[PDB]
Amino acid sequence: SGNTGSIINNYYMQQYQNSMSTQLGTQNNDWFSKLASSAFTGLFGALLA
Amino acid sequence: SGNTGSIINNYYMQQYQNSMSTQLGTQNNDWFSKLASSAFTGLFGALLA
Amino acid sequence: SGNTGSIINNYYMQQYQNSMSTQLGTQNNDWFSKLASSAFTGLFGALLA
Amino acid sequence: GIFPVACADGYGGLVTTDPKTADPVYGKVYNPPKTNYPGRFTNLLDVAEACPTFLRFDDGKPYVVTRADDTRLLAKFDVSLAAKHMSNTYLSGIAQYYTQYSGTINLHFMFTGSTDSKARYMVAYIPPGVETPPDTPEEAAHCIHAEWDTGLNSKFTFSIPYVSAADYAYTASDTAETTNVQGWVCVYQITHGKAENDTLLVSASAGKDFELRLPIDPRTQ
Amino acid sequence: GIFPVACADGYGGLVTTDPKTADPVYGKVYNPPKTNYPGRFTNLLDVAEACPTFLRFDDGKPYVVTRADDTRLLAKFDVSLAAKHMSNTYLSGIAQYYTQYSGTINLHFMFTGSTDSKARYMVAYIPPGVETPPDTPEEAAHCIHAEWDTGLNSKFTFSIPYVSAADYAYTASDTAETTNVQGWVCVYQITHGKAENDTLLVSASAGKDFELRLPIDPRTQ
Amino acid sequence: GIFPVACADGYGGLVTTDPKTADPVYGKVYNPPKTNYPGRFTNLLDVAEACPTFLRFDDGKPYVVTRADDTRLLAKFDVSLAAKHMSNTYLSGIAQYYTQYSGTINLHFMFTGSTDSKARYMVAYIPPGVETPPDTPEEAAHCIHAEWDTGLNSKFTFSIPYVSAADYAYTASDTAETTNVQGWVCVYQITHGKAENDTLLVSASAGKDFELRLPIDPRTQ
Amino acid sequence: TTTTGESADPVTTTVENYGGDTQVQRRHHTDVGFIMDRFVKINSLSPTHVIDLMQTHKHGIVGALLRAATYYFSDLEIVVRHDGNLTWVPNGAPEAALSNTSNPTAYNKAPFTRLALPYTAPHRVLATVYDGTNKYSTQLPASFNYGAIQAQAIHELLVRMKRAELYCPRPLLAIKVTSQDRYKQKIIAPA
Repeated sequence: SGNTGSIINNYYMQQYQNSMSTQLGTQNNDWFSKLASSAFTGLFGALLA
Repeated sequence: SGNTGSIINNYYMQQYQNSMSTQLGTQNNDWFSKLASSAFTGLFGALLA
Repeated sequence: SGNTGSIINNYYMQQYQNSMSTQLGTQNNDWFSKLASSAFTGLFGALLA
Repeated sequence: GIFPVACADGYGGLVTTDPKTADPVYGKVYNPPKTNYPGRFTNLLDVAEACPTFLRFDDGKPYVVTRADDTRLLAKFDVSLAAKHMSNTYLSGIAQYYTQYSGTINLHFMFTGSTDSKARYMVAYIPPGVETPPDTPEEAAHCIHAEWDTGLNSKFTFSIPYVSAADYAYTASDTAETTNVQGWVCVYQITHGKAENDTLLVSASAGKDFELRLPIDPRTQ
Repeated sequence: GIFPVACADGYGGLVTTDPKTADPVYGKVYNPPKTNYPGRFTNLLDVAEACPTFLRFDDGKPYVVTRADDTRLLAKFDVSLAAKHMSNTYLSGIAQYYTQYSGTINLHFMFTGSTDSKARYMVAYIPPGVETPPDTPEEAAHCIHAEWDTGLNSKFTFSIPYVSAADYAYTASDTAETTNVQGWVCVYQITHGKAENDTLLVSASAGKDFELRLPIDPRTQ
Repeated sequence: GIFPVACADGYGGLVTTDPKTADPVYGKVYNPPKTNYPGRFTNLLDVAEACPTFLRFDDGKPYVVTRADDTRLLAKFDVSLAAKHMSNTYLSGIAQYYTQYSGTINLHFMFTGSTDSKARYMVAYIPPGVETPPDTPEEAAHCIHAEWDTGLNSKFTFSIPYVSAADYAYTASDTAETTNVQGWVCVYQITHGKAENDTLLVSASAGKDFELRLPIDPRTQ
Repeated sequence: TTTTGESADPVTTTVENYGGDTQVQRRHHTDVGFIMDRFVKINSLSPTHVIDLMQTHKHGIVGALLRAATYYFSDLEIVVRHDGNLTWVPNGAPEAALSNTSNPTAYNKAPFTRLALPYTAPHRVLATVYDGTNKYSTQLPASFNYGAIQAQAIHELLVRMKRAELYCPRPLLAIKVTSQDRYKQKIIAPA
């Protein structure tokens, strides 16, 4: 969740508190996460340290 | 139930919250449910797909 | 804790109630405690009771 | 000491559709038994499926009459629960209380003619995108359609498919809406033999995947 | 008897960023499926890292031009998300909504010249403590710096290190701030051969340890 | 129904020293690491014990001077954290914020003289019950006392015992209080040889069982 | 690190290239779900108001951020300070319905009314910008809303995006700088 910090469980059922998401088949569909993790980090060429 | 979404159990006993239904012998007495499920779905005759 | 005496657990998560302390590695880093405990208590010299 | 509690601003007001229950005051009443009472229904759509009702045509008749002239378009109407023709059906009766829907709506055609009246009909679903429904079976033929003739069996049922961009659609029609947002249905008469003045009763019912969501109380009170 | 409870003064008011949730009123709505919708992003910095955007120079161009004259300082700017040159980057776009930051900011230089245009550049991070940035590669050489030449590879990336007394820094700049609190970045042109009028595109992106903390809504509304 | 609750009169007001906590509003902040920061102290008395501070005598000096004349009473003072002589010590600095105390207070005497200055001193605790402290070592000798001479070791420490009827005592002094409620401490000079003008620094610190209870905010603000 | 800039392949160098140590970072505050999860004020109001997140201010933390995404999804919470009773109606309802009490109507209780509302549009997701050549029979489709509310008078309206999902990021701009080097402004400091 984001910006919610109640230790105690909710008093109303989930199907009332929120809308129910449906699927036709959350997942690791985070294009941008993948994208950023795929960035070249190394060094192209030969090194002389 | 319908349109009630309290997670927590009721504070008052059932015999006060509601009237007590009695029987002389809910069941699957849903004429209309049965009726609708009994609808012909197929196709009468021979098919040529 | 100091001056807090609630028997019941907090309703909000810790990460909201307080700031999260981080480390780079509470401990017994109590200079003054050590210092005071290291005080000479005895008696320097010979005794005649 | 006692339990500290914060009475939160913004909460506690009564809301006509809330999910709570009142506190009781008159306890221990045992109702007379209503075990097995007949004709119960638990979901509107179960009846909407089982009991088809009639469309309204012309003067205000639940049927269409075979044209003796050279016109073949028997009837045409908007695929909308707010359609004029659908105005007397139980389906629309229910639909007015919901904002959106999706699913199959089924149409039923039942020939009323004499044993010696014969005919061949065609129903087609004209999706949106065209300016005006075709008045010719030839033009409509390019759409999803079905033809059937008169015979031993009087009824012919056809399903109007749900084909739209969004997953749901409005049961109501906005005043800015020029052409019906979900298209039309056209019923044609290919031919007939001695079928002049004979009738074709058409009714409608909910299909297996018909669905209504978002309750609404819109009528003027 | 019933449960005694003390309604505490000071609590219960609404707070725009509170960690609670309202009471619901319209239940049981099932949304249309949005499984696998493309282009999702869950953390601003993931995009801030993957998509570098351009700095603003001179007239208002995203590049620097090779000097034909004897000056070697191509460009210089404050290491500040509030820098003028950084004003059009997505990085600064985000940064304005946070009070503090720390971490690496990466710069990208991409030569636009012709195959026969050749050059050698140098970028240096001038930490704070000096009165004015050096206009000479010779003087700047004593700082953390890197040089690179033109060739098969057009892009060269360099990380501006986070070096400060405090662990975090302000994304904003106070009006009393004379010299930029976090220093400058200077881009020099060591030499070039027939590279007159050719361009060097520079952009910026977040580094692996770039971090923003303390959300803030500061713009005039 | 819902949970019945009685909002009790008398409860809920804010109290400046209450044992509760406010509701949070700005979550998820991770502080910069302060691991192993030096000089931490968790209990005032730990420092009050380890760091002795000076008493105030005469003009306002942290020491006592050897009398060249025939008087042997070097100094005398009330055993009170509100004593004039104790007014500059850290011990009294803390004590003002508490109502009561009990325990040992330690005094430290450190001779400042030259290698050829020699002396013999005596400290005595005169419990309450007498009208006026004795100005003679001979009379004071009958009390709990200690004598020590000058030598290789410059410091001599002595503990003022807690002897009273009640288990605790007030850190403050009432205006009706004529004679100090907890007695006096007298420092004498038995003799000295060529010790004229030489000094004796005296300081005080908390003892192993010194204790302060009942926090209080008494200063004028 | 040199690379073939033209390919547009991401490149993230680190200070290790010249002897540094890349550190630890904690990006909780830049989490989309979290950041969009606070109340924001809606400025234009009227006795009958159709909830549209785009009426949000374009430079506000939520508004700016929302606009930096092409498509979004979320549930919602609202806080309304109104006279009389407040009636809400789901996306797709005839304006006339707002007068009827059997639609979620919250009876006036001071100081205001806080509610939890579900996403109620007919699309799998909504958009902040919609390149319709028409979209009919900077105008966004009518269907892009969270329903409507009505009361005798509506004094304040705060909106809160719950469970936010953002897709296809687009430009997010900072204050333009006229000053030679940096945009300087008075930062809080003790007196």
